[PDB]
Parts: sequence; structure tokens; C-alpha cells
Amino acid sequence: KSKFEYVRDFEADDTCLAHCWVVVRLDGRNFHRFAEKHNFAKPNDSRALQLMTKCAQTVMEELEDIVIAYGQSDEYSFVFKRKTNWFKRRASKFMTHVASQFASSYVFYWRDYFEDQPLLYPPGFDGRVVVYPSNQTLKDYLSWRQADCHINNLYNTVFWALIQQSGLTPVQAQGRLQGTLAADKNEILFSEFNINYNNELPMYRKGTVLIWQTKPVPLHCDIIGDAFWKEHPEILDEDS
Amino acid sequence: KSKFEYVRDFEADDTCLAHCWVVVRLDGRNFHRFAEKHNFAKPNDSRALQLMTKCAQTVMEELEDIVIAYGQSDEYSFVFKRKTNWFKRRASKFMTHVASQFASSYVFYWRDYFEDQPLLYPPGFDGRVVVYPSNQTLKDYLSWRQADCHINNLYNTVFWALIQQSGLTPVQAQGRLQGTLAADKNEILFSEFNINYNNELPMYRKGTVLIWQTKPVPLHCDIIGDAFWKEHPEILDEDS
Amino acid sequence: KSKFEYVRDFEADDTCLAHCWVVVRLDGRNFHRFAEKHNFAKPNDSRALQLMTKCAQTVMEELEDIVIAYGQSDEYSFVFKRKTNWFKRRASKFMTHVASQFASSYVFYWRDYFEDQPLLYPPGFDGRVVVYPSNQTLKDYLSWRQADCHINNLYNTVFWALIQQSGLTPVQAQGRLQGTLAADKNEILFSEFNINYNNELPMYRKGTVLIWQTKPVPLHCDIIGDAFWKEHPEILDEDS
Amino acid sequence: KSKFEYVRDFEADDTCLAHCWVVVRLDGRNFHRFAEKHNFAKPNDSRALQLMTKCAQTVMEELEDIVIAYGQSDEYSFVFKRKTNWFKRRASKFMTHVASQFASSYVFYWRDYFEDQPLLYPPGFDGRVVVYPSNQTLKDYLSWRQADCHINNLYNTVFWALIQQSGLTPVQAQGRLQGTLAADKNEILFSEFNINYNNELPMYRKGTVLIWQTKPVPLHCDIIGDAFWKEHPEILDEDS
Repeated sequence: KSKFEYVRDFEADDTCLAHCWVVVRLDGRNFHRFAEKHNFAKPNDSRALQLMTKCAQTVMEELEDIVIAYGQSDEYSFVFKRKTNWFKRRASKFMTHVASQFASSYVFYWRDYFEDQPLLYPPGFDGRVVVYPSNQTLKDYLSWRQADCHINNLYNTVFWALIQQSGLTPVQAQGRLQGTLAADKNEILFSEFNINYNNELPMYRKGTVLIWQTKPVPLHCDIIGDAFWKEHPEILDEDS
Repeated sequence: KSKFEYVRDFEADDTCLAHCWVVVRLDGRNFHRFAEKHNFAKPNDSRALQLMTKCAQTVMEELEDIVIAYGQSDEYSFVFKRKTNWFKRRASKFMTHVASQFASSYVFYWRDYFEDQPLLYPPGFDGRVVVYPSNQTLKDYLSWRQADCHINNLYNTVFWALIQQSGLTPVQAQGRLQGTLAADKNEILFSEFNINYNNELPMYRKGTVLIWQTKPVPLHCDIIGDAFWKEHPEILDEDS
Repeated sequence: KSKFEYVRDFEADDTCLAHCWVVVRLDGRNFHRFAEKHNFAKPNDSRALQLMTKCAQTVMEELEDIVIAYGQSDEYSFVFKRKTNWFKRRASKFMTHVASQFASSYVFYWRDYFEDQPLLYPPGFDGRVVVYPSNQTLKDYLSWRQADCHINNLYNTVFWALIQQSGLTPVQAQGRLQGTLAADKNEILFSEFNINYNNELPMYRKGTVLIWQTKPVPLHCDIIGDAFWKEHPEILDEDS
Repeated sequence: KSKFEYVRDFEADDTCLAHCWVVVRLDGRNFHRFAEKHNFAKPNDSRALQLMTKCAQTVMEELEDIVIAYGQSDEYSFVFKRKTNWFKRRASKFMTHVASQFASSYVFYWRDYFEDQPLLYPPGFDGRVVVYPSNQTLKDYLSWRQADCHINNLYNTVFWALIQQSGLTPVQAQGRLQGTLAADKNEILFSEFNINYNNELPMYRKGTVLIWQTKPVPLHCDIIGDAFWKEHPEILDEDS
């Protein structure tokens, strides 16, 4: 009826396996450069982290069926309940709606966190969809991301202390931490800089978790252990 | 090494058929409501359309391998050259990078087009990826979208003239145009409102095309016929 | 190096979600006609059913990682252990190796079951692959197929008794059983034909299950209830 | 209605890109062992090759929309016309129907080609589906397979001559042909065994092509050059 309509036949199905956890993970694109251009504090910047969380909250409020979100550094993951049928579970739908809504928010609420530092340009975001077949796999995924947060924060805190406090060159710091263990990094922070790693802000150490409590509220607790899951059984126990 | 790492095994491949045209199409999410809340002019609003185009330009500048974009109303399509290997041609990568970069820009440059009308909230965008196997199919796709622009603008121009000038109720206008042909709509515009449809702004009639000429420049020309393609052979004749 | 080799780029990935149950189900193609042309006994034919089972055994013996198979009427399903990496879990590999090996066997061993009735032509088989994310879903799948066996055998036994013993026309039998319940079908079998449905051969009532006990042995037991699974825990409890 | 029916939700879509060539390629599984056990003549065996072709003919006759088939050694490829909608273009359907029908035939017609040599066991077949976006890619695929035929036959003919006529050990033959060029292999065949490679049976040199002329007829002509395609334009020029 448009003799051009036939081009619709080319659209492919990208349905996520039914009754499975659907996760959309976002990553700030070239945020290493973005951070430099906007003078992000090292090793951690409250403005940046909280802005990310604000965006994640917006995504959870504007979209449907997201039961939990976890973010750290330049990433954020959104877990959609496994019984969802939001867009016939079309992978592309999950991806673009989360990526777009997050990006628009990032710019929209920028001023609420960077009152002075001006936004030099509209940033991009890397996104992906992953389907986890069980509760244990989803948990192991979140644990994987939280553990990543811990590993990187421990490394970056010592790293920047060696540079910003000891005056080592980036290259010197690196060689210095080469082959070091978790306990060593902790030892260096305590001896060289009188820093007790365990007293660092929870947000920097554990990242941020968002769950419905109704609005999506921030928590910087451990999600690797069972405690968290035993306290919020509504998330993993939902139907389907 | 995190005993949680196994969760990466769940990531699925979403590679686009090699040596084929890859198109990412975006649609403003619930833009019918967005338009109302931001007092978009009917049947066409220069601010809205130009803002879209500005975002499309940003996407073409920040991403890689896009050789042509076409936009109209609340949509924009981006055509990546078929020999691209940007992200191993992972569909999700095309989608999220285009959707996010577009959305962030939409908010970022909003003021350059809506100097007075304030942005009430960060909008979302619907996205999708389609693979077209040949030059002819890609052309028919673009033609399909431009033809859609024509059909909708002709209808909307009469429709809103009947409401805004003749004072018919939305429902009256609709029944009035029910079963009408292209030639009739044109006749009504000419007799009832002394409007020559063919003299309406090119942008509203044909939409907008972006190609590299180096920066991405706007053109409101016809792309259904051969003229355009004969004049810009670099686009479809590129290797692979 | 063949300047034609590039065509390999077109091959797409079809990997089954990792650590999930992979099932290949086969259906005799146009076996309604095949059955007629080979004078299959109604409602059940021992030769046909046992031949199917023999083929299923061959598939389990020649391929790798199949832990259980279930067959009935003209179908057979093969369950590959979830930790398998046989062909990098490529769906096409599971499909074609099962479908081909089964078909070749169907013809090869035909004489061992149809000593007199000659094979009129080499038949085809319909195949598919399905991924079940959990032990419960796999069980429900097998239950679904066994329950189907029960529903169809109960219906077919009465149906053919009404035709073959009472002399009703296929159409008369159908209208007669229209809207009948399980208990009714059982009542008719008992009153009209002095048939105790529960005494029919186990194979016709429950179908056939193949598991390793080493060779794949036939069992016509119930697999919907827990008994079976409690007795053969090795199947569902295997690693990954 | 079976409270088990929900398991159907797990079935995934595997539709082949519309208006594209769909190819199903089969490979005899472990046919190196099969060949030995059935005393296949080296370097070529007419019985084996013709049996394969017979099977391919059966596949083309029993299935729908196959416009061309090409086989050599232990493989056979089936090209389905690009406008086909046979099974909604479900990849699995193409695969299993071709693989099963081929395998059953292989056993069924075995005696018509191996009147004496008995079939020791029902063989299996490896299968796969590939979608080629254009006429040139499909041609390059067929060329790729025919060229493979040439390369292997030239190599195997010298190779087995060196063993069967010169008495070299398999390992000696190999080292002897190591680093040799096409012209060299030809030279050795002519000087050492008074063999004119170009006079070898066409079937062994070019393989076999099947096209509709109505029944599917065998041809051992070149399909790399344009001659073949100019003479049978009906194949590549068909609609869609």
C-alpha cells in the first residue's frame, strides 16, 4: 500500500528467553576523558556517583518492571523481573529505553550535582542486554559487579594516594602496586597515609543499590552475602 | 577468579549479517504527550524538527561510519556503511550508542531551539536495528520513510487547518477527511484555506536528510528518485 | 585465498544459553500418511513405537551428552546435560546430528520391527531445539509430553473402539466423544467394550523413557511424579 | 489447560533474513571412518558420490523451493529460493527436514549403488544454515565449494597415486607434496604416472550440480564462470 512497506519484513525478532532475568547494563562512553574534562575528583567523586544514581532512579520510575539496580563508578545495571512482558521482551526495547532515558536524565539533572562545574558536552553511553536463567546466576552477576567495585576502589584509593600524597608519577605508582595483594594495599594505606580503608565512605566501597521501598531508595550495603537477600525476599521470590 | 565470572558465559552474540546495511531507527517515546506538554506547533514545529536534526548531527559526529541519516516528525534513522566493523557489528552497540548520544543531545541543545519554552522533563527514545541486504532495499527503506513523511504531512496540514481555521472538532475533521484521496486533500487546502500544499516549507514536506559534505549537512530534497543518488554516488558505492 | 572465502563471514552464531538444558525434539513428518501407507495398527502399533525407541537409543549411543530421552506416538525428545559443550552448544549441530542419525536408523532398523510390511519410502523428520533454564522447567516439559501421551491415548483408544468395534463412522465417533471428560471416556471403554483402560500396555499409556543404566534402557513408568526423579537423581543433579 | 503448556513460551524464533538466499549444507559425520569401513575407493568412489547425489535429488523432490544443489566428496549444499516462506523461514525447519530426508535416503538407496558392499551401520550427518544477502555472495559460495572440490581432488589424486602406484607411505607422500603448487601436482601426475589430470572424470574434478530441467538433473560442469549462469538465468533471476 506503499509498495515500500515490504521493508518491514526485514525486522528481526530479538525476544529474551521467557521467565528469565533480563539485565541491561550501561557504561559511560569514554568516561575516562569525560572525567578529566569535568575535573572529577580522584579516586572518587560524589557528584558523579550520585548523578549516576539519580539517573538510575529516573530509569526505574519511567520504565516498567525493574526490581533492582546496582551502580558503581561509570556503570549501572538494571534488573527486570523475569515475568515481564513489557515489550514482548524485545532486547532492543530494553536497551534503548534504558540507555536513552538514562542519557537524557544525565544531562537534565547535571546541575543538581555539579552546581559549578559546567557540562562541556552531551555524553554517550554503552549498553548491553544479558539474560540470566536463575536466581543464583543473577546474584552472582550482582556479586561480580560489587566485587569489581571493591577491587577497583581498593586499587584506586592507594594508587591516587601514592600520586596525590606521595608525589609518585602515575607510572611509579603502578609499578609500586604491581603484584601486590589486597592485604598489602591495605597495609600501604595504613602505614604510608594513615588511612583505614574500611572507614572509607560506604558508597565508594560497595557502590549503590536501588530497590523499591513507594520509591527507589539508595543503599550502600553488601549484596554478595545472604543478609541482603533474606531481608528483601520480595525481589527474588516474585512469580514466574 | 571471582567465582562469579562465569556469569559472562550468558552474554549472547548479536552480530549483524556481514557486508549489509545496518540501520538504527529512533522514535520519540510518547512524544504525543511530550508535544502537548511543550506546546509544539501543529501541524509542524520548526523548533522540534531542528532540534531532532541537531541531535542526529551529533550522533553522526560522535559515532563512527554513519553515511546518511533521515529524519521526520519524531523519528530519525541512521545508516552505517556496510563494511563497518565498529563494534564487531554487535546490534546492541549500534542501538545504545545511537539512542544514548541522541537523548543526551536532545536535552543538551534544547535551549538553542526552545529559547523560551522550558523543558519539563528528560524524554525517552524508542530504538531498533534493521539489516538491509542490498542497496535497493536500503533505498526503498529511506523512500518508505520519506513517503510516510509526505502522507502524514499532507494529512496533518489539512486536518489542522480544518480545526484551527474552520473550527471543526477533531472528530469532525477526521470524518471529513475519511476516505479522501491525495488530490482531494490538496483541493480542500486550496479551496477552503487558499493554501498551495506544494509551497509549504521543504522541511515539513520532505523531512531532513544528513550526509557528509567535512560536516553532516541538512537537505530537504527528494531521495526517492534517482537524482539524489546520482549526485551523491559516494554513499551507496562504497566498498564491501 | 579463494577470493570466495569471504562468504564464511555470513555464518551466524546459534549458541544455546550456557548452563541450561538443551532439548531436541523430533516429529515424524506427515506421519499420518506414513502410518496409513504402512498399515500402522490403530490406536497403537508396537512395531512403530519400538522402532522409534530403537532409533532414539542409536542417537543416544552415537552422539554425546544425552542424559534422557522420552518418546511417544511419532515424537522423541532428547535432553542434553546442561554443562555440555559438544559443539560449542551450536543449536544447528544439536538439531542436524540428532535428526540425521535418527532418520538413517529409522530406515536401517526398519526390518527388525516390520519383518513383513515393506518400507515404501524414506521418511522425513521435523526437528527443533528448546532451551529450558531450570530443572523444574525441564521436568514440566517432560511432564507436558507424557501428559500429552496420556490424553491422546485415552482419546484414541475409545475413538478407535467406537469405529473398529461399534462400527461408528469417524465423524460419528468424534461427535460422540465431543465434550466428554476423562472419567467419561473411561466409563465408555468399560461399559461399551468391557475395556479397563488402566490395564492397557504401559508403553501405550505412558510412552517410553530412555536413561543410562552401561546402555540406554527403556522404561514405561511415570515421570511426572517425584518417584522417578528420586530414584534416578544422577540425571538432574549433574554439575553446571 | 495442561498447566504444563507454559513451556511453549521457551521456544525461540530462528527466522532467516527475508528475501535472502538460504543455504543448508550437509557433511557426512566421521565419514573418514565410514569410508574406510565400507572400502570406498581412493581417491574417488563413484558409488559413494552417486549415492550422495541420489539423496540430494530426493531432498529436492520431497521438500519445497530448492532451486539448486551442489555436492562433492562428503558434502551437499541446498539453495532455497529467496522468496520462500516454506516454514516461515525457520532455520531449524530447513536444517532438520534436509538432514533427516537426506539420511533416510542414504540408507534407503544404498543398495542401488553398493550392490555388494553391505551397509555396516546407519550414518549421521552434520548440518548448518547460512544466509547469503545477494546473488554474488551465493555464487561466490558455490564457487568456493567447487574450488574446494578442485583443490582436494587434484591433491588426492596425486597423493593416492604416490601411495597406490609408487608405494610411498602416507607420510612420505605428504612430505613429497608439501609446498607443491597446482602446476607441480599436475607435472607429477604426468611424469610419474602418465596421468593427464584434465581427463579425469568430470564428476571427480568439478563435483555435481543439480538443477530443475521436470526433474532435478545432474551436471558436472563449471559453475564458477558466467557461462553456467547465463545459460540458466531462471535460477538467480527469480522474484523477491
